Parts: sequence; structure tokens; C-alpha cells
Amino acid sequence: NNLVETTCKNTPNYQLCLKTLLSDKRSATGDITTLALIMVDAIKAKANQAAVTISKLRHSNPPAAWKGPLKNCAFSYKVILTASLPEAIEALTKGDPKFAEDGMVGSSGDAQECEEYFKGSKSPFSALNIAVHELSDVGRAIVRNLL
Repeated sequence: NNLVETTCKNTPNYQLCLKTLLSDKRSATGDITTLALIMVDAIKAKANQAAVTISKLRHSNPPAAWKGPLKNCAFSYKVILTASLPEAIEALTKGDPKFAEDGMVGSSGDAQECEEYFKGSKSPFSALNIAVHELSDVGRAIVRNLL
């Protein structure tokens, strides 16, 4: 059965998609909706890590120049974690997958927005914003099969 291979081939980042899916035990037997949920959980895990990292930097006497960007970044991730991803999960499990695409698009956009709040569009946690964004683009691609 090459469902995971077939699904990741239809994404912009095959290696990221494989590693993410093959890492969750639900993949070997799940359907496409289940693989989509596995991807949303990976996005949630990285977004939660970015959120806590932002919080830690705001509480570590950051420079004055990072005060506004870190606060706006905090709002970006509050949106990802309290709205976009919960909304996607609901669409995938109890609704129309059509709606999960919008949440993936939203999370890709919100992760990039945070990075861009910093001077030179360069934050002190780039790898986390990049990962949320890339996992979100993989998730959006997987959801489009469904609809």
C-alpha cells in the first residue's frame, strides 16, 4: 500500500511530508483524512513550541526593539492555535474538509507574518516559523485531495 507515498507526492515537500507521516503510528492504516489529521497535529506541535518560545523571550527582559514584534507574533500564534487549527480539525472530523484548507492557508500566512515583524524579516526563532509554515503548506496540499 503506498497511500503515504502517493499522498506526499502530491505536496511541495516530499521529505518533510514523509518524515512527518511515517513518524505517527496512525499512518500505516489510516485513510487520507487521517493523514491530514496527523499533519495538523504536527503543525500544532510546532506552533505550540513557537508560542512558548515567544512567551519565554517576552519574559526574559528582551531588547526594546523586540517588544512589539514578539507581542504581535504572540497574537499570530494565538490565532493559529485557538482558531485556525481547531477549525481545521473540526472540518476534517465532523464537517466538510473544504474548510480545513482555509485553516492551513491561514497558518502558513500567520507563521510568515511573525517572522516578518522583525527587522530584516529576521526573528531569533526563524527555524520554528519556517517549520510551521512548511508543515502548513504540506497540510494544505493534503487537504486539497479530500475536497
